[PDB]
Amino acid sequence: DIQMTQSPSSLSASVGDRVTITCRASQSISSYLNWYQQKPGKAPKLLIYAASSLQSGVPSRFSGSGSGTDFTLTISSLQPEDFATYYCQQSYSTPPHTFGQGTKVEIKRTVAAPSVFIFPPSDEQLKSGTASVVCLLNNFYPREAKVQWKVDNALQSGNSQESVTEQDSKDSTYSLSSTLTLSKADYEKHKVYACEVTHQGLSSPVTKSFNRGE
Amino acid sequence: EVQLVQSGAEVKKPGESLRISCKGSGYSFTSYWITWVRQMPGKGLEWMGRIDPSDSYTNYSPSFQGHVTISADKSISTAYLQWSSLKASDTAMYYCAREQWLGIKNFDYWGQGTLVTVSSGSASAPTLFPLVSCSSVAVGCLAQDFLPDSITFSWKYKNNSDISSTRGFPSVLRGGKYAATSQVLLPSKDVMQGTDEHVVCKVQHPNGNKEKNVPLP
Ligand SMILES: *[C@@H]1O[C@H](CO[C@@H]2O[C@@H](C)[C@@H](O)[C@@H](O)[C@@H]2O)[C@@H](O[C@@H]2O[C@H](CO)[C@@H](O)[C@H](O)[C@H]2NC(C)=O)[C@H](O)[C@H]1NC(C)=O
Repeated sequence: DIQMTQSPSSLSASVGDRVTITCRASQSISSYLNWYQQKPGKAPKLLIYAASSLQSGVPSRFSGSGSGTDFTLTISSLQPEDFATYYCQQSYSTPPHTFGQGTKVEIKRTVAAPSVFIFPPSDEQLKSGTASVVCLLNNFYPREAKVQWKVDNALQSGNSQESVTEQDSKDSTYSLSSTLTLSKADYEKHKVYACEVTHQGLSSPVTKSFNRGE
Repeated sequence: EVQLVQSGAEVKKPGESLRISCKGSGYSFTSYWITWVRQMPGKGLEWMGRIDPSDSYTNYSPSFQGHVTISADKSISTAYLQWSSLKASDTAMYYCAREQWLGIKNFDYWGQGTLVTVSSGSASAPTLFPLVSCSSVAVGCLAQDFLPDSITFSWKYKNNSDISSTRGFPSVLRGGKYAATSQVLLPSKDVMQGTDEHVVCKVQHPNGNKEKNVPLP
């Protein structure tokens, strides 16, 4: 019944920069506000309680202010390990306790080209009847990359999947894994397999390939 | 050393019943409330309910009242979250958290989470395959055909020591099953000047842990 609103929705800032997040209440909630941090794939973590009190064990660069309807979280000097999603929460109108929608924070760094590796299907996997080809990109920035499969120079489509890692907590880079799946039949019909990568840090598309024999 | 530890991942079919657990340690379980929070896949946090383990007085959210039930067992210092007929909408992550009631309330300690997956599928353990390249060499491991998506990787040398150059990629869904990969980087020198010709990939999963040797070219 109390609506909590956060701003901005997402943001990207450099190490050492100041990050400012605002949380607004639909009606006075005195100092009944808390701030949480949720790094991806892990449980939230209390940072500030009672609007401006630093939970023990939280870096001193975190701080909060406000009362009534306006509150503000501040990271005085952003650090590489602070990439996360930040939530505010209200503890005045019980029930129900209400959260904000969240604010995603990313670390900005310098462009970095990816290292590329390709892997053929294992003979063990092939006797079972399916062939999976894999293509890995390591330590690149920004996140935007485009992987591209070719079998005998014929472009593939709708037969591959991929996933991307979180930002590394020291160097702020990303990595990516992509998998081309074919039937054992189709795999031994063609010979040359390749993944072609496109990224800002590459002045020209990079290709990695192997031949079915060797 | 405050600590809340929850039950493992689950796979249930629409209409079944389920009970999750959340056990506390390192503090008097009966001096703090226990709250449950839900996070739909890819969305934010939603407050579900409370229980005071001292007297078991519960307070639910209007959204969830009726469809879910909260209980506790202070003798074993544990709290529970229960469904009677599970629905597809209930597929999400569920967190328990210790709550303070003295003055301004706050959730000061959280559990690791329980993944609840509601589908027509049936659980299965992963199947492992090695990944070998056809001044540092890369070697990997591929897991396939497992459900739920609750998997962990680890590597070991031939001398059962630990390899710390691990790399973790999210899973992907395909025909009701998940697949994932992992890679490691090894110094080019150390391998040539060496008598080890393999390394060991390990995965942990609710329905079965499994190992697989990986050749070194
Ligand atoms: C256990 O083995 C590791 C790794 O050595 C592996 O086995 C070799 C034969 C070869 O296959 C290497 O490529 C592998 O890395 C040992 O760790 C390394 O040991 C070498 C010894 O020459 C040393 O120069 C490196 O710096 C070590 N690297 C690391 C990351 O530790 C490890 O010492 C062995 N453990 C025991 C208990 O003997």
